[PDB]
Amino acid sequence: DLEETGRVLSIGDGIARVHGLRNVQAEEMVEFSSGLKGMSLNLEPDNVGVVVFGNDKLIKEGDIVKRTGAIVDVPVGEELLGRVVDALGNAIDGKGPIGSKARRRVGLKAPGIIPRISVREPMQTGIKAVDSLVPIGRGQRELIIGDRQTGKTSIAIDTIINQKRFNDGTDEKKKLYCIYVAIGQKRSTVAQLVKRLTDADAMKYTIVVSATASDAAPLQYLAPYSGCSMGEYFRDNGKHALIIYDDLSKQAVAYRQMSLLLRRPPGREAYPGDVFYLHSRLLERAAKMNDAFGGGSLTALPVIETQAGDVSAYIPTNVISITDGQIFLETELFYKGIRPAINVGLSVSRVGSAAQTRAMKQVAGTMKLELAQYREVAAFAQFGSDLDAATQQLLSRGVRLTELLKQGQYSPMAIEEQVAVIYAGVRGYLDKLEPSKITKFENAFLSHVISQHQALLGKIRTDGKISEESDAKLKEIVTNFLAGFEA
Amino acid sequence: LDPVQKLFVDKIREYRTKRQTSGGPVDAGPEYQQDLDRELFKLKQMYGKADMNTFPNFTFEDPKFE
Amino acid sequence: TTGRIVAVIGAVVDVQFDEGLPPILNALEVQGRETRLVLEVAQHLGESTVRTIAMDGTEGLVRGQKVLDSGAPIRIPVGPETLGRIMNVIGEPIDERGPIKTKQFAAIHAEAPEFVEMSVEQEILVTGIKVVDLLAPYAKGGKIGLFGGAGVGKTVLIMELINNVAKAHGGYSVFAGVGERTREGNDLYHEMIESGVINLKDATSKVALVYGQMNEPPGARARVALTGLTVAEYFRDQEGQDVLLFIDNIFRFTQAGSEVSALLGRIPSAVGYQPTLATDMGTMQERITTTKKGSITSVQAIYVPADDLTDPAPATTFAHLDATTVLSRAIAELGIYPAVDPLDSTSRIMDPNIVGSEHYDVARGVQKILQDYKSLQDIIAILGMDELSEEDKLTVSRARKIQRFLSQPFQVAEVFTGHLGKLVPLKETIKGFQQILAGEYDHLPEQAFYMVGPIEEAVAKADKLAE
Amino acid sequence: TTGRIVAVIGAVVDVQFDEGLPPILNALEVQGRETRLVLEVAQHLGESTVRTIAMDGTEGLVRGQKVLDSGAPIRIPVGPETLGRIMNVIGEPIDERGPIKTKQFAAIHAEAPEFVEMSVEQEILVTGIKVVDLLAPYAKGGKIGLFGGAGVGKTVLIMELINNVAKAHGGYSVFAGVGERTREGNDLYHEMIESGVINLKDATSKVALVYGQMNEPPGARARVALTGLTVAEYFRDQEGQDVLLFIDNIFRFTQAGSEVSALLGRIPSAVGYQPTLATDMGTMQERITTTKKGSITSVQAIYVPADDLTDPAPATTFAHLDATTVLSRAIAELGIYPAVDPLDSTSRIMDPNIVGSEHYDVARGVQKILQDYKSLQDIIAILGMDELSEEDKLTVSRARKIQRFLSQPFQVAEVFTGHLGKLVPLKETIKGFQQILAGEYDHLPEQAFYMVGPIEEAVAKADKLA
Amino acid sequence: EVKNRLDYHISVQNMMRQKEQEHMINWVEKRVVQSISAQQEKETIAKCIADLKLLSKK
Amino acid sequence: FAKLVRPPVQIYGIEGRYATALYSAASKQNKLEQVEKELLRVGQILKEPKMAASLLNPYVKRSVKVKSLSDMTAKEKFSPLTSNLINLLAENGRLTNTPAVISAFSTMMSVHRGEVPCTVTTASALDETTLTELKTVLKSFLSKGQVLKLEVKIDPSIMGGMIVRIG
Repeated sequence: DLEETGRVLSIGDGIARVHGLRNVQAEEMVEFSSGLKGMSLNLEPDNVGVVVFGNDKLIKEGDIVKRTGAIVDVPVGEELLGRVVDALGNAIDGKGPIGSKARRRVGLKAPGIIPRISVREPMQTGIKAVDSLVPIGRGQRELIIGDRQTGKTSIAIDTIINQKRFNDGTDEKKKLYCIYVAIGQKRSTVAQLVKRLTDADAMKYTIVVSATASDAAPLQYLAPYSGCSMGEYFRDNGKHALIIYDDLSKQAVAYRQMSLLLRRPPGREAYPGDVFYLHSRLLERAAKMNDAFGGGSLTALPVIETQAGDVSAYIPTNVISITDGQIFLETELFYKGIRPAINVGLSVSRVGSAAQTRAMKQVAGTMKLELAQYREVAAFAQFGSDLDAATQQLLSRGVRLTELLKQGQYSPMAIEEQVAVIYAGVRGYLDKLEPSKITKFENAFLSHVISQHQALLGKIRTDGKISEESDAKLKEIVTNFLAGFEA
Repeated sequence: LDPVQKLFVDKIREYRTKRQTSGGPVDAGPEYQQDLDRELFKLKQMYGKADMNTFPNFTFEDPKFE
Repeated sequence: TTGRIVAVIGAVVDVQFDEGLPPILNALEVQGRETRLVLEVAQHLGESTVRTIAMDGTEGLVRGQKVLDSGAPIRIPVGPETLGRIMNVIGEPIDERGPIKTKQFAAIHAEAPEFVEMSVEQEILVTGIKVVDLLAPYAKGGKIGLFGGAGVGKTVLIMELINNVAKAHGGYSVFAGVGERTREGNDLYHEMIESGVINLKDATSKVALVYGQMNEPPGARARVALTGLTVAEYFRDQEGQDVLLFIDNIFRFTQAGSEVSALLGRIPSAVGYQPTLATDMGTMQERITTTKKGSITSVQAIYVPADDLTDPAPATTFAHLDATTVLSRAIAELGIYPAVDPLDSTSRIMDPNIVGSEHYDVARGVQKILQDYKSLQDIIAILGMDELSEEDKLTVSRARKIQRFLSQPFQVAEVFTGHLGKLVPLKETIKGFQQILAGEYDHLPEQAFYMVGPIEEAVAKADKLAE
Repeated sequence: TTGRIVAVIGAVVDVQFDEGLPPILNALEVQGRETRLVLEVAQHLGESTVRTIAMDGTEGLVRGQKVLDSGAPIRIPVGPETLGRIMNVIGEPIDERGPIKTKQFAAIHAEAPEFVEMSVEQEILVTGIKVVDLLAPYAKGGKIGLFGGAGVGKTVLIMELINNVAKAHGGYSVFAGVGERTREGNDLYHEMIESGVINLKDATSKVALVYGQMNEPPGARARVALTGLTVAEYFRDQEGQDVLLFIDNIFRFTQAGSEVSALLGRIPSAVGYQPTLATDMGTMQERITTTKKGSITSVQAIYVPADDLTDPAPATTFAHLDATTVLSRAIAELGIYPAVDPLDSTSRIMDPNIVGSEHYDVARGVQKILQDYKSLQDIIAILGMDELSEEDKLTVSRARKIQRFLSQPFQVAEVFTGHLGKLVPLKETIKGFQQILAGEYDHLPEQAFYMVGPIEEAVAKADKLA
Repeated sequence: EVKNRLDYHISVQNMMRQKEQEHMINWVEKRVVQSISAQQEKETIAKCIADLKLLSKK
Repeated sequence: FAKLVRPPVQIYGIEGRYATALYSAASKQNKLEQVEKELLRVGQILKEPKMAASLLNPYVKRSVKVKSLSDMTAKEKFSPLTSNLINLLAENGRLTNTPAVISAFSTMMSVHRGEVPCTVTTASALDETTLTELKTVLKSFLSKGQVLKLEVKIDPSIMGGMIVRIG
């Protein structure tokens, strides 16, 4: 055949004015002379502006443009879990052909109202600060914001790793498919990263969609959408999928770029405007769905890595307006050594309670406050030096909690454990301790509660809540054990 | 291994034409041999080095006591 | 008439019509189009090509695909059944509850009432929220802007208002959720249902829901605006009705406009905009009000990006407004809820006359003190519980209480807060703050006024705060 | 195939070859251009016209003139005979020891090796600098990118680094002078002559120079990067080597790209950039790394435009960086050398475990201390001192020592320093600051930590005073 | 410490079979494909499939 | 207004917006082919070099664009109510753009009621029909000898590169 074939009307720069194919379906994935796909994104009447998917040095002009005649699909499956692919589903891991050889349109629309359901599942990350201060739900789309490797990713890692146990738990409500859409994260970055997940083999329920820095832009752009169909799939199949889009920031960069090369605009900040829309449509596809959809979820953890905390920054403003909070991670703290380095004032979950255990809620509620207040006397009068004696204690309390909300570099947890140390501080047994040693207290304390109070924990774990047993034991434990920790 | 019979006649017999000889499997190919020798030593360098056709038996130790 | 899609360059769909070219705005029905892909003629581009806007998304449109012009703008199911129902832009449901079979269809253009249809001087709609009424003594059937981001429970706030008032309310409501998260609409859905403010036994629950979410392409979002609009005009004019028109969020409509301006051949203006931003709102905004045919109380949640307002768009908005809510994040951040930007949440209709002086003046004192207080505040943000004088301390402290008195908890987001909210009828309030102005008792801590009902409750809370 | 000069707008050479259009990237040799005028095809514009780039002079280019396609993309000699040679971009000398002749030529545009032979992890290289090693423990074969202002002692530093390292090196080194000054290359030349590790009894020197100077047209500057890569990938992978690849300065490459963008008819992105800027990054950067096939320790001088880093170009760069080396002009201004902004300079392997977390931790206290101390600076800036808090007063002083302690004069550039510079191995470093953490000096003259290597000597430097 | 051994030997032979497979593929294809073209009947097969286009394109 | 007509060819825009005018203007009255074979003779009595620059001189100065074919080929009866549109083209400076109007017009004007293809590994399969792949089987009835492996070749490529492409 060569009749719904076309000749490359002009090419250079991977911007193919495409002669022919004049019956072309909009957004048809097209098929190359170079084999390759392209997208007939632009139907101009006299050409098809074809975004060339991948390298074009190969390419030359008048070259035959073939329909693929397909609007893009991506292979879909759970056989993406334990696979590093590029978005077309190409093993770059060298793990060979994916079990995911079902395919699914990468665009599949976002849920209905009734189809959706609100969240009320928690979820967690193994990070005290997180689960406490940003208790996690399921079916999300909420902003992760922070700058790069610091183990920026650590944050995510401990979460993914944290889901391991949950994947060692059951339900899609413990078990979780993690989807790491890596947008523009170099081969190295990934190389390393993947290397980690694998090591944690939290990878097992986990897709790593790997779009490294090298990759062509639409591809990278696409990578999430690719993921998107797959995660909705999981969602609709009851599966609760977690996508970490790290990051759309880069995605935009590509997307505009692509646009520009198509001469398709550079809106505010050089990005054309429906990149919001881009994502909106993308992200609405992340939801916690009702049971007709298996109840599943696609929890979206979009990531934006900020340049200098630039957030009124278009895409960030945009994103903010979709997201239901942002989790700001704070650098100064980092330098202080405080990793996680948060500013939780600038981390918000409007959501709050749908996202958590009672256990935590009970100890944390107050804690948030105790720090808040602590901060406040650092702040009204922008001095860490005090304004009232009461608070000279309270500040101690705050300070203690400060030691506690940290999270070890390369370390997740689970909720009862988390609560364990938290209760200890919240209900205070360690302001009768120096703040640096609090964490130290935990090492022992934790290894103790793990040892002993796995029983007790058995209860807390059971209740999702601190119970009378647990508590009663706790009050006692903490005091006694603490007493043992010290003396 | 795969299909089309006239083309594959050209190739599938050529799968095994290579295998249908085994001292230089209709070509081991001197280049294949050379780069093989390169990568096989270089691989060895990239590996751990304690000979791969020998058993690493045990060792013994004695820890700090005061 | 007939066209072929000759070029699809995004959702600006250029359809070249044989001859057969109808007016701008005209709804075209794309044929062979999997769904009703209504194209609104945007331009007669010249040579019987129109630039049209898809309100749907393109996905596989064959080059040439056939369009048979629907020949007039979008006429859509309207009528009362849209009440208690979620309609999409195209007047069809998205409640997914059968059809919203009307009688009346409407082109979702409509226009600005005449001068004579204007009612010249408006009358307060009260909210029973101290801060709200006080600073913004809202007007029945006016244009209310809520500038506001999200975060604070932006939506929560509006909702909460809706909850207190739109429930209480005598008339109808129209809700157009523009560029709004389907999910929240989902929760909300279930809620409205829950509340019976969507009764599912009433398609006149009290409210027609119009949703034109963010996952919609602009064409849908833009036009959902008209949709909601057309509908409320039905209830006011046709149904007499005191309609409440809830918009979340008009910005996103507008934004949808700005986002489009480029493809639309309109220059990204200042800030990128549609340079037609002003009419886009304006003529439109003019379509919603209190005439002598009733009231459309037009409640606009307004994203103002990063809540900047010096950005023209809000600047314009004010012109249309009659009540402005700029909610101040600072206040929110102070945990103060009402988290309003109080001295930027007004309703112009404030007077010792109109709002009574009691109020008014109290406000003038208040606005003033806050202005002043702030000044001293300027010392404290870095300079605390004494860089300064102590009469001044009183006022300062008074402010700290007052502040807490500004805080009225939420009667819905008690779920997160634990705080039941209160709704505080006006007299108890005015008098309340007026007592604070009288500086009642103060050995007290200053949270005594925090998140209570009227001032008594602060007292109630006070005794209680003394354990 | 032949082309007609159809339009010359500078070294953006619009060529119509009507003799078919060989690849985008097909390298062209211009006819009537005796002096080898390479154009690389950039676009198949249509009309059998390509937009090509001359990298070079556009003398006597009659519009029509015949251009003969080189029939492949740009290929260059690669071979050991390049070391100790200053090769230009074009595979030719600028060693001017006759042609840099090699066995094999390579097309210089190439693939970014696949993930799996890429070693996924790496190990901190030691630079012999406290400040570096401690604070931003860069990795062998990593891409370390030296952000640094204009001539900010960076150039000095890199040379010093060469000095510290290249010598010691087991594999070999490459210097790719991207937009380098002819002068610096000169300087370097002599330094190298001098060093004699550009030994000329070696065209197999310890270091190969590839230079693509400023005076070249951008296309050349643009391309020197690929060229160099191609050689080095050859030494690393092919010659097994641990290559140290000194690139000074990729920015100038970047710039060369950007510079063309306009008159690539393109929208040159923000500030003029490239929309493809990123892909540009991938496309070189992803090619350079550490495989199992050796290491390319990739030293990128990165001019930080206007020391603007928020500047998307650098903004991107960090991502690519195994080691991000941020030189603090601010510090530099304090005359300080090591002049770093180390609270900006990182190594991902700066993360406890990896590097010996003590080592790190000792750093964490410092990093903190300084940072808090940094925090104070607005307050202090007005307020100075006397209503603050004591502990801070201590830190201030301590920080002040620490600050000084990072400072180390230049060993090479005694010509620059006057001083003899210093070199510090780990222990004195770890300890050094740690000692300051112990505040053992808090009655010892604070500035005395300035321009020192070992803390011992610094202690000494306090002492002679008292 | 033992195993790395064994594993190398395998991994070598696996890599060696692929570097046979590539050298095979290139050489085998580069040998036995040049001569083929003496079939005018590969274009009778072009013909054949083309009658199964010209026919079997309905 | 006008009325859109297009007998195959057919460009739309940039001379193709133009060709589609005289396409309805010549096809109305059906002086179309009378003006084709007109415009064909004129395609080369124009294009020449007794003039390289005396029937397509645009400028050395304007005078040519005042009239030089409003007056030198309105010096010809050739084009006698379609020589008004050449006079437009002469004034309106597009006088070097005619080759694609006439190519559009004649690959228009033959193939003006005709169909050209070219499948895989044929290349002169480039004709003027009203039905297809009954006709291109008639080109395999030139002789099926000579076709679908040369001119443009199943040798490297279709067939030959596809077994390389699996890898």
